[PDB]
Amino acid sequence: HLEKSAVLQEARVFNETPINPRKCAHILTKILYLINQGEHLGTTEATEAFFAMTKLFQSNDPTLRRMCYLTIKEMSCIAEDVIIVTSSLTKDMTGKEDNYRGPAVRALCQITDSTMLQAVERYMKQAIVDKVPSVSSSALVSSLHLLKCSFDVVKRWVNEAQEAASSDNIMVQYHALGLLYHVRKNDRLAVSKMISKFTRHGLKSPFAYCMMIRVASKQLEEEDGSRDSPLFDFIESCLRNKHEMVVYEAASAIVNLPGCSAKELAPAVSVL
Amino acid sequence: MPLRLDIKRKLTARSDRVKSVDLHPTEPWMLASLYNGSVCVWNHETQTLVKTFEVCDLPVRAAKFVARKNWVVTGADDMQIRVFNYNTLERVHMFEAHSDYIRCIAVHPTQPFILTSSDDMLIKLWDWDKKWSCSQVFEGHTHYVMQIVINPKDNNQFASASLDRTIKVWQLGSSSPNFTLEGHEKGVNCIDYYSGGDKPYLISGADDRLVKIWDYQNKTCVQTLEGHAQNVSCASFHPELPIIITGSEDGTVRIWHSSTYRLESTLNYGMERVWCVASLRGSNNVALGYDEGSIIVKLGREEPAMSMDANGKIIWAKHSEVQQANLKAMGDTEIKDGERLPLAVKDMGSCEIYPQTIQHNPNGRFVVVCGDGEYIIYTAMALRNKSFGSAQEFAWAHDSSEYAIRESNSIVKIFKNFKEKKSFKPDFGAESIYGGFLLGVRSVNGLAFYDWENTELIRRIEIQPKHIFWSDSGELVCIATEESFFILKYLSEKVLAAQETHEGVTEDGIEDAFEVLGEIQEIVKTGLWVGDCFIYTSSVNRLNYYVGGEIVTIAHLDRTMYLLGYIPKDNRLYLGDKELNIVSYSLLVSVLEYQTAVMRRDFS
Amino acid sequence: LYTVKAILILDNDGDRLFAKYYDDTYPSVKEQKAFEKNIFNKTHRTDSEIALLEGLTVVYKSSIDLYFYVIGSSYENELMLMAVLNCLFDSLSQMLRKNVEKRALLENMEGLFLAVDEIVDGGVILESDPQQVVHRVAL
Amino acid sequence: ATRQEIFQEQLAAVPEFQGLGPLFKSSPEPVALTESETEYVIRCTKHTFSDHLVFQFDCTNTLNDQTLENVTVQMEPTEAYEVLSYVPARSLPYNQPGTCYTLVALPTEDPTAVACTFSCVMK
Amino acid sequence: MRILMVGLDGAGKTTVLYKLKLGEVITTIPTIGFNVETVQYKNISFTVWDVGGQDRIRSLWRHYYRNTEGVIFVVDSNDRSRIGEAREVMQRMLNEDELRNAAWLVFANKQDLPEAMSAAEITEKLGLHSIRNRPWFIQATCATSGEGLYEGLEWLSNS
Repeated sequence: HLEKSAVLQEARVFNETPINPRKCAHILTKILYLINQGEHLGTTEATEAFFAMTKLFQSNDPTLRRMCYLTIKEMSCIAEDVIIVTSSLTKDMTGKEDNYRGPAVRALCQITDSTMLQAVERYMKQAIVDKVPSVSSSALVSSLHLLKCSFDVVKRWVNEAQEAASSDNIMVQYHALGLLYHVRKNDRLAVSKMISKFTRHGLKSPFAYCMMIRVASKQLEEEDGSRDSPLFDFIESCLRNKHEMVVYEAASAIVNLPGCSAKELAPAVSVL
Repeated sequence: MPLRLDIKRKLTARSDRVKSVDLHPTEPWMLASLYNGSVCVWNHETQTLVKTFEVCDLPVRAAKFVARKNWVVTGADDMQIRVFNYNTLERVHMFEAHSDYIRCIAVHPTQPFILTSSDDMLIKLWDWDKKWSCSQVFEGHTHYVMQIVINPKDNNQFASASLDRTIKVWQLGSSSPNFTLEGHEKGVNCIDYYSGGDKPYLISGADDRLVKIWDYQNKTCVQTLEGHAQNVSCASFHPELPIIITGSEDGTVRIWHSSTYRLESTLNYGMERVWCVASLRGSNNVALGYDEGSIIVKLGREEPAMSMDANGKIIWAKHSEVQQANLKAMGDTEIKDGERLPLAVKDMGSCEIYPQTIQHNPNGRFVVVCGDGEYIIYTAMALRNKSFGSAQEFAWAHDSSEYAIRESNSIVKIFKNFKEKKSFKPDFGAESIYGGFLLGVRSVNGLAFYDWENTELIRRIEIQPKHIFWSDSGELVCIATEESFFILKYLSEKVLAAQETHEGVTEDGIEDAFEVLGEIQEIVKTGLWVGDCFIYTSSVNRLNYYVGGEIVTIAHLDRTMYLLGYIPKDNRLYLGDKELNIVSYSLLVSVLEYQTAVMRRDFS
Repeated sequence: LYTVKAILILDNDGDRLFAKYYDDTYPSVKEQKAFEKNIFNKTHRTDSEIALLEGLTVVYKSSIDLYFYVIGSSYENELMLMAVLNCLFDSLSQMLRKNVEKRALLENMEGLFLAVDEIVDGGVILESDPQQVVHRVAL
Repeated sequence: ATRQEIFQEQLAAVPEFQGLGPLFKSSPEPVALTESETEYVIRCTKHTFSDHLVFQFDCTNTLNDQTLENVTVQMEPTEAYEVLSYVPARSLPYNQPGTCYTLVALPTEDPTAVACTFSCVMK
Repeated sequence: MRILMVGLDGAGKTTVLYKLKLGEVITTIPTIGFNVETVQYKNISFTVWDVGGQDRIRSLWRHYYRNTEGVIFVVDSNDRSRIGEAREVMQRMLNEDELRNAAWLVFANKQDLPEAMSAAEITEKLGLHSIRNRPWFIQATCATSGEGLYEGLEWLSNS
């Protein structure tokens, strides 16, 4: 339908004095298209782009902002520079809505240098603390890549986790744990306490139940001793739910040739 | 999380609406201004009046101590400034600065200044070295100047609060603020600063019951807080702990954690409204004026949690409220007794639970640490959680292999390796529990002795103490009991027989167990077993060891402190503050021993 | 937990015009496409409750003229995954208030892209509540 | 000249000896000399010969924190053995057997002379 | 007009900038993550690039080109140190050659009590009279006063 080479020259035209928000938006779309189907990439081309993209920033226009994020987001493992961005970044951060902020972290995370990190940590603290989960959620994912990169220092942060540990959004409830597990999973022990930690606890954005299941079993699995008092507690609960899947989840695992307790399983089953 | 914490009703007075309070640090004196019109200065410590002054008899709004200056500053709403040299209370000077109701003074400490805000919609600066010049006048008002606070951090820059709801922060080169921001939706009663230099917050007060946090460097309202029960007369930064003090127009205390931001607690001294507050900069004691009176409370621990391996690493955790993330210290070098030393750097940890106990395993090794009321024990080198649970009270089985617990009921269960030890299971009235070699249950203003395998009331002695330290091998044991102190022998054989015979006294315990050797009437800052030697601190700050019928002071210490640790090999004592400079004084254990043995007739 | 190995947006005509390979393990753009040929084609114009390819889970919503796909590992929960599968499916649908076609895509190319980023970002599903979303965005 | 003899020989590649003999029987139980997954983890096996006993020490200097260096093994005895030497595993990195030894010659015709408990300190 | 305001992070250029621009300032660190800003003055439409110069980028500060036409070069007046020599000359010359197509108006900042060493020596050193060259002004300021600001702009808004 359409072709890259011409476009590659032409994109900079938005960068040419040209005012017509639409035009450029479209052109950007195409680039992304070229890209989406599959595209070579490289530096020179990038660098030239680096000056090109950069001037264009008296835009207020929110949507305009969106577009940017995406593009930048494109550059990550093959990323080029950050300092410019800092100011920019800062701008999202101070930036009123919430929104702006999430995209930026998101590009950042495969790509970056230890160093700055410290600074940006503070920002993290803030994200960590904010009530509109979303951004906070946005924050989290980045970290993972940062874990890719590393994430250990991220570890240091466990504390924040705790302050966070109080949660009330379901999905969100879910997200926290995922991290956590990773964290403690390098560690049996705590977890044992964790269990306890949840033990007082039920779960908000369920999903949480489920990872935990795999988990809850996963210690037990090796013979994290007592199925009996703990496991079972879990099970009645598990059993009970209309989170039929959860019930299942337990059910599926317990595949026991003699029937560990053959009986009950059959009800669950009937139900199945 | 719990109030297993220091709250002390430090000092009380019931009085009037004590509007203002101002602190004398340099000697912990406090100045208070009343709605009576009389102002008084007290030494709280013994509830004693340092001086009182009738400055005016009109309510006296503002007060300062000028410590550097050695004089005390006062103003009443005769619109005059009266000066005393506090070095009597001899009154130096008077003059009329601000001609309207003078609300607040903020002072530059570094630089010789007194800043004032007054209701005249004026802020004037006056220079004391110039002998109360009105050096400069700061204006940019819209109403009475209700409050001035100096950002003392940058003394130099300061912030102003008015109830027309706005805040001007100023630069000297702005006898006007640099800017005004439109804070309140009420009025900005108050402006306050964030203790740390590192980051920057203000809290400002309103009775609207909404709190906004601001970061100056960005220049944002960081966030805005809600939850409240009644018009917050005041809310304050805890400078010691990260907590938020909230205060009300009814004198309600609510605390939100300045980290949890969860209501940690509400307290009622319904002494009505928060008129003033002033805080210890040492961040621990604070006073507020209320109507029915005022109350001052004392809120601190005296230590971090650390325990030292005799290689020479006192591993502590935290610093004061810093993460636990910081333990280590094997050092590497040597220097003179008086002179000071260097540390290593490699944190481990970054716990969450906030402790107040550290205790080593008996081989240093396993520490059990309690905090938030539960016990994390660490595998230390491991940095592993050795284990956890919730406490109430504790004894390691001294041996280094079991432990006991007092459940937040009060009835004993003990665990050795997570096995309850029921061979021993009195559960009598207690007070506290003591482990060691020989079991103490402190009960019924008595201290009662128990076996280690079955309980036995071995003995009961007269009263209760506070603390026990046992000699090392247990043998002669040292119990700290206020002023007074005792040293004892425990004699085994009797028991063995007696036990065999069975028929005994145990109300008293059995009078055929222990003997009372001698007692020193003693006050202990910190204290030590060197073996069975009691090497001790006194809180009178002499470090003495009771030796030979003698108590000798090896040395006397600044003021008294904490016993770093004497790594015997080195024969030295490492002395420890709480501010992480270690001093060492060598002894030589042998000398003591030499003495010990010879008296024993081990002359050779 | 990084569920989307990849996600593909597909013709009836057995082609893919969007795919974001959440993670690649056999390289190339190319290599993905060959796979399409088998798989899509084969499946084409007809879906499953469940479908598998070799211990991997095969997920996706269709339209008469259009194909939606998510890939994950069949080693895990149908329901949620479905729930998700839908979540997307609906959201967009709802969002669109229309059945995507070939038309839909040309009709506005941008929206796809935009869409694509918000829920899943390379692999995991960040975003959701489609109505919410739908409302949440519009800009 | 037991299974344990093979061990007498296995031991033999070292030459710092101060007597050996041929192994008679070996350990009825190898002892973990450092308990369960310690900062360093030791399991030890003890070997008897007609002349000497060698304790050869099996192990995974555990923590990746550490590598232990300048390693030798102290043993201090109650019921006889003549104590010839304590062995240093020159270096021990993480998750890894290396060998350290401690050696004794076994007195046989004395009343109380080969059953012993020896006290250990790792340096 | 892409007018580049140059100087370091830490200068307090930024302080000035928003002092002017917004009326109000910001920290004595010029930017780390840039400024592009637009100002209308005299209703004429201007782009300010403000650089918290910082080295790596400084090296790359050339980094862009197109549509260049005016310089605020902020230099701190009282800067007794980083101002001249190799650095100063180099920067100036390089810039000059590269964009001989734009007037260079140097801004001397925080003059307070001037803590320079001679207004005369420096201007010469910079070869301010190497002039036979593009519209120039040598201009004094201490930020707080803004000791010459409006002319810079004004005189500038000359055609």
